[PDB]
Amino acid sequence: VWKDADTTLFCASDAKAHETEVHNVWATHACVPTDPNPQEIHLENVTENFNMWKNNMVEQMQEDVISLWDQSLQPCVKLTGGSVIKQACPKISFDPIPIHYCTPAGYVILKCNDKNFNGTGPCKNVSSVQCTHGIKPVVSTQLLLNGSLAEEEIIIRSENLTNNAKTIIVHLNKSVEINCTRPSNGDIRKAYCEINGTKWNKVLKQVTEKLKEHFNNKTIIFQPPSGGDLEITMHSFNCRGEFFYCNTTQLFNNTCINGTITLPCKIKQIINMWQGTGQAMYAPPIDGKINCVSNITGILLTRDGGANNTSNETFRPGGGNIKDNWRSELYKYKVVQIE
Ligand SMILES: Cc1nc([C@@H](NC(=O)C(=O)Nc2ccc(Cl)cc2)[C@@H]2CCCCN2)sc1CO
Ligand SMILES: *[C@@H]1O[C@H](CO)[C@@H](O)[C@H](O)[C@H]1NC(C)=O
Ligand SMILES: *[C@@H]1O[C@H](CO)[C@@H](O)[C@H](O)[C@H]1NC(C)=O
Ligand SMILES: *[C@@H]1O[C@H](CO)[C@@H](O)[C@H](O)[C@H]1NC(C)=O
Ligand SMILES: *[C@@H]1O[C@H](CO)[C@@H](O)[C@H](O)[C@H]1NC(C)=O
Ligand SMILES: *[C@@H]1O[C@H](CO)[C@@H](O)[C@H](O)[C@H]1NC(C)=O
Ligand SMILES: *[C@@H]1O[C@H](CO)[C@@H](O)[C@H](O)[C@H]1NC(C)=O
Ligand SMILES: *[C@@H]1O[C@H](CO)[C@@H](O)[C@H](O)[C@H]1NC(C)=O
Ligand SMILES: *[C@@H]1O[C@H](CO)[C@@H](O)[C@H](O)[C@H]1NC(C)=O
Ligand SMILES: *[C@@H]1O[C@H](CO)[C@@H](O)[C@H](O)[C@H]1NC(C)=O
Ligand SMILES: *[C@@H]1O[C@H](CO)[C@@H](O)[C@H](O)[C@H]1NC(C)=O
Repeated sequence: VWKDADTTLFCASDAKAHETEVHNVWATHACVPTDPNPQEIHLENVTENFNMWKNNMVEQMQEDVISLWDQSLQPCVKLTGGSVIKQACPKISFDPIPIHYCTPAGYVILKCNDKNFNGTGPCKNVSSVQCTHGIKPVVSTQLLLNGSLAEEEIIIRSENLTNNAKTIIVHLNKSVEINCTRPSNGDIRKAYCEINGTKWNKVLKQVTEKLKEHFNNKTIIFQPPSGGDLEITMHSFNCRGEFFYCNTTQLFNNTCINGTITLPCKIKQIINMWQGTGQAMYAPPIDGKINCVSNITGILLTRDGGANNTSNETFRPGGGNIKDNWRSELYKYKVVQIE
């Protein structure tokens, strides 16, 4: 017999003790080795209610990635709350590794295995595990990168779709590669992302069809963000330690619903921190071909309000709350206490 509970979790990873890469270093000192033969009990005839939007596992992972970044990614200048902090800002090795989240004795993680589970409500196919699947702490906006893919069909997630101030998490069932490079050899910050056109448009079209199911068959319209900070208006992400801000106008513009889509990007040194502290300045880009190929496995959308009297619903790429990134991977899990 069990009950929903919150407890302090621990982590497991396959980090290398000899890696200088910051994720390996953190996990080496903060996590344990993974279980090579994980046990999983499938619970017959059990219905459990889940709520991805109010899950303490999310808060706890956020606390980790903040801790990791504080120890690993110190900027030259911190601009937090009036005070200014000047530190050394050496170039580090950066590549996220899978992190597992686990329950101590007396507790178990319940895992929803329903095919098209949207993250909230009753789950019919529930199993018990000690650890989650390995989750990379990939920080980004607009597009979710290198995440897990939806099993059956594309899934739309929201705490309350009727509320437009609530972020929408689109979960893809097929990866679309995004090829981002800062070439080696006029502008050392100029960079670009390359996406297969037909692949992306086909997927976006599938996303639109899925959105119609949730919005009474109204016509779905994509638009670029209207305002806000660059971290929101642009697909921001970190590649090899470098902060990339990419223009995604070509992605979200219902013209093609063929060829390679080349998004203009720039590596920024001065960043509004996702931690919510303030602003931070980092060192200029390293030399050489800075390249990161990632799977787009999800989209963060924000819906335009004031459309109730029209047939259109307008969706713009969003983000900013990195907890949403962890929700997209932690939705099928909740912690219960065993009695
Ligand atoms: C204080 C605070 N500010 C936050 C802001 N979010 C960010 O600054 C942010 O994500 N920055 C960011 C920085 C680097 C990368 Cl690679 C990706 C994102 C929000 C986003 C949404 C609208 C307003 N700006 S998140 C947050 C947490 O409390
Ligand atoms: C998910 O399914 C639940 C019922 O299981 C339903 O109440 C809720 O509206 C759905 N959420 C979304 C975003 O489709
Ligand atoms: C639970 O998932 C299994 C495997 O996909 C499926 O066979 C079964 O029908 C699901 N249970 C129900 C009744 O939704
Ligand atoms: C990228 O996507 C492909 C195709 O789905 C997948 O096989 C591969 O594991 C993904 N790589 C990741 C998750 O980094
Ligand atoms: C992805 O999901 C969509 C519906 O959202 C479905 O039509 C399509 O078959 C899925 N793609 C694959 C290849 O599973
Ligand atoms: C969803 O949001 C709408 C619009 O803000 C609101 O009227 C409604 O109460 C919300 N639903 C729930 C379950 O709170
Ligand atoms: C990424 O794009 C560059 C050209 O801009 C190319 O040299 C490289 O091969 C690409 N990577 C892949 C795997 O397509
Ligand atoms: C349009 O969407 C509704 C649900 O909103 C669906 O029931 C209906 O079948 C769709 N229109 C078609 C395919 O005739
Ligand atoms: C993105 O590029 C387009 C031109 O392709 C430009 O009109 C738009 O202002 C850019 N967006 C941002 C946020 O700079
Ligand atoms: C994208 O992938 C398709 C196959 O799905 C291929 O035919 C096409 O050449 C690719 N397009 C680009 C931009 O390379
Ligand atoms: C996504 O996964 C690939 C494959 O490991 C990796 O090379 C790349 O750095 C990842 N992208 C991001 C944003 O970290």
